[PDB]
Amino acid sequence: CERIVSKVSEEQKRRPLTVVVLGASGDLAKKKTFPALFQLYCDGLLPPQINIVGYARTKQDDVEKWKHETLTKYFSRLHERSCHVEPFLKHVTYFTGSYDKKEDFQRLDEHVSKLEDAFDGEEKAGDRLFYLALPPSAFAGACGSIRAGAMPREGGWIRVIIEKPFGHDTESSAELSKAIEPFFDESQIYRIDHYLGKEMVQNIITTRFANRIFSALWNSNNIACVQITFKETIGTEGRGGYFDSIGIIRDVMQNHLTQILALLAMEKPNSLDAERIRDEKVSLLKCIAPIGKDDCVLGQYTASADGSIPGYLEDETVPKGSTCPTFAVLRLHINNDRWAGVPFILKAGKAVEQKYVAIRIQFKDEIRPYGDAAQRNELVIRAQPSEAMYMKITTKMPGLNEDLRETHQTELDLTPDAYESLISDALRGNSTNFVRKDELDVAWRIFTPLLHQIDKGEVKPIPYQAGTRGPKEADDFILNSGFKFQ
Amino acid sequence: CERIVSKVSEEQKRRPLTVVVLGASGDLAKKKTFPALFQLYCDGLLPPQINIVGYARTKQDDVEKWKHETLTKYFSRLHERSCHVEPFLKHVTYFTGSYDKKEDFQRLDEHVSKLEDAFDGEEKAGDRLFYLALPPSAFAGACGSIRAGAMPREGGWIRVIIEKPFGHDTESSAELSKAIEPFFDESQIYRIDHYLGKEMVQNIITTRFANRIFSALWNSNNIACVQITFKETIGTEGRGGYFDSIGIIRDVMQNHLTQILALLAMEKPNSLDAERIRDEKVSLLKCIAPIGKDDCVLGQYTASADGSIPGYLEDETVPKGSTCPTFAVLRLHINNDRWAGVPFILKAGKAVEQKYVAIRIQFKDEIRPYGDAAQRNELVIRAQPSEAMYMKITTKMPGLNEDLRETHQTELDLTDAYESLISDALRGNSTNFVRKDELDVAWRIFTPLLHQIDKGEVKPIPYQAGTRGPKEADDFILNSGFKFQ
Ligand SMILES: [Cl-]
Ligand SMILES: [Cl-]
Repeated sequence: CERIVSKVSEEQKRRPLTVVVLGASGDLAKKKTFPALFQLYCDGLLPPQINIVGYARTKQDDVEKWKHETLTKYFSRLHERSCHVEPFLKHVTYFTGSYDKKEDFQRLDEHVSKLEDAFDGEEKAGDRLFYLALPPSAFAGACGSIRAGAMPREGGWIRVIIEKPFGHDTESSAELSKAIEPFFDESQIYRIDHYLGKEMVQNIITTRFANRIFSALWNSNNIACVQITFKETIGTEGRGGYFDSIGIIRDVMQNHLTQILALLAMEKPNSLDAERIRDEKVSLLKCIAPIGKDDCVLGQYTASADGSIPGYLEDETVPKGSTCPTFAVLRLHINNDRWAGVPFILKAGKAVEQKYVAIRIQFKDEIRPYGDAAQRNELVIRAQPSEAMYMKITTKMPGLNEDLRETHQTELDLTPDAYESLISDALRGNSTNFVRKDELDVAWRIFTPLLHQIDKGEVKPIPYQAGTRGPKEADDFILNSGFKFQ
Repeated sequence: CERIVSKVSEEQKRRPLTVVVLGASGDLAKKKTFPALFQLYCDGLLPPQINIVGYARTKQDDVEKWKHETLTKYFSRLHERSCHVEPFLKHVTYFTGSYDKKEDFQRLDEHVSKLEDAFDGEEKAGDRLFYLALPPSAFAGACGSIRAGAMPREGGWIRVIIEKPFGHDTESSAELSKAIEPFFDESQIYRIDHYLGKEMVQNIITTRFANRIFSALWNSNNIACVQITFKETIGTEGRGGYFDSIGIIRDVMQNHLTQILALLAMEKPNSLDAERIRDEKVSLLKCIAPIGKDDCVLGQYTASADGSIPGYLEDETVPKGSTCPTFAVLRLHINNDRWAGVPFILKAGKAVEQKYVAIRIQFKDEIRPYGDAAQRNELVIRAQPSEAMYMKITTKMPGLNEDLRETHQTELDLTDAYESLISDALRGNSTNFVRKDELDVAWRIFTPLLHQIDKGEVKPIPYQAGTRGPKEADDFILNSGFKFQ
């Protein structure tokens, strides 16, 4: 088994802690939220007497059976952590109610207050964290109800975790933020982009700013172009109607890839304080002009030739004549002194040749003295499927060589669920890996004018068979932007 | 068992080629030269009808026995390339004579002319390569005789390969070059520093100048200090009398490490032409002031106490009261815009804790925002025992951390010399050979200190065999600007 070596600091063990997972009956709560909380318990990252309340509309008389038949169904690491399932379920309580009625949360307040009073310690106020595993339409309703009937006692803080999507353009995203402003401020709101919980994404800051080697190289004097890529082999898999209202740009590019870009391209914060980091992300995103339709190439997958994967338009739930892109390559211009003139390419596509998420930074040629005998250096950071970071460089050919122009390309290779990382950050009050309100609005303004043009029909996707790389025009667009594919 | 594909060009197949190894009875000829020639034969880098003449004073009536007990003894890869040992020895001829008598070389010319006339081809003017595997006292005598009695016909080149040592200070080295100037010029002289034949040493130029990543970083704005290290576990091994007149500085630092230093620190050549590269080596070395006695720490190894490796002075061939250093750490100042203020440390030592040749480049701290949570990056290029190149960097601690300040140090790892040098000499490529001015500038860096050591103005510090060396050496390194990792 494993003895739980509590890694929680002593300051976090003094007051009651309550985690209320609204929508505990939902898919996300039981597939991602509770498994992350269970993993946090095993890692010793939960205070000794935390309270976890599962809030839901559906009532279950199986108070102790629902905890043991639906919750652990989607658990993991059961060949090494089975010893602690029951002690973790000891902390889990169930509470039924609506997500938008004020009195339902006054009942929760007294129910949680019952749990807060049972804590071992003088302080009974308790910290309260709300995880809104709810549809976006319920966010405003839940936030108002929590503020009106479930605020913590005098003392302990309150934090609300909300997840994507935050609207589908600038206006819709701003209206959701407008509705939440009366109830909580930015210091209490924790917006989740789960890519910010990934190990490789979090390592961008340390790679760039803890090392002189990367610090001195990370500008337009040495970098020729930057590409950030999201690739999936699967298609819509029958849920094309759900995807058709989103598209590949909203799904992964406006949020996931843009978050990576901000960490890749931002200036150095003076300290590692959370808000200094987020200031630099916002400051970077403000240097980016809105993407025009001349900086984009869209695609829509057809059949997989081998029939294995059907066409996107061959799905009945997809309205016919749909202009929804399943593929997109976008060119961004970062107007500041570090990145002026450097092409940034965001590439995302479903039903392509491989499953792949990576960053590719191309450095400029060292023109002399090697010329054609050298190639551009590259820094590659891969997140999926297997984490990796390596440098591609030019080295002398091993063995007896007749002249120094005999070279070859070589590599210098480097030798936890996102929600676990994000939830622990929220518990400790670290907002570094959460989307601030102004960051959200600036990010939306970059992509929204293009998204409106796509919906109006001003851009038509290019058909490509599932399993190929995508439209040929996409690769020609990348080469014409300044990339040298090798 | 394998066959032989001749990678030799058609241009190298037009004329006879003869390689005359003077001192074929010497240690170097049979331990390094002839094994390298055999490897060149197996790799197909020798022309089909080459002639190899073993010149020596010792007479051997059984020429075919000399080939099989003293020549092939130090051959290698004999479990897979033995298929061609006998066919290779067919190309080998033996010739006895002195190294300094003119008529002894007129006989060689007619003997070699006999081999040139037996060539398959209209052209009988042969190219001739002379390898002077001889003591330094014979260099001037041999070179004069070769010019006077063994020049090629007027259709084929001549090249002379000379070995270490080239003098023992600035004055002596310049007279040796002065004595050889009448007989041959620089395009015909190939001075061997065998470290220039190593793959990692040859890769320095390509690493630095083919890659934007290293090109943009390789200056004083980003580099805090540079160290070049030579370490050996063994001592003099009974041959201390021969070493006592050399010292560790003359043995490996003045030549091997300084060659590494020149390639590490030189400016970018305009082209990859041999002489442009050598121009930059000379141009760099002229920026280095002579090492003062304040920039050095010397050592002399004592008994290991481990029941082996006896002390240096416990050797009968070593004169008593010897001040000869078996250990040295030197600090060099490179006065130019790329390296001003950057400490360069040359470290060499016999009978130390490990066998090791490497380059360590320490970059400056990235002070903010990580501060103490980050360490200075390092670029390491290792030649011995195992070739390696890796970058030491600071990365976030894997797994759920409390803050970004939870970091750890990780690495980005990259995934015979006489053979290379002889092949270069055969093709006329002087890139990896020491030019005349390069030799003199290098001596001027070390000579004032060497005289002070010989005069007794510097005394080595005893250290146990198997340890790291004198403690003052490591404190000298810390005071120079190095942060131990
Ligand atoms: Cl690659
Ligand atoms: Cl190391």
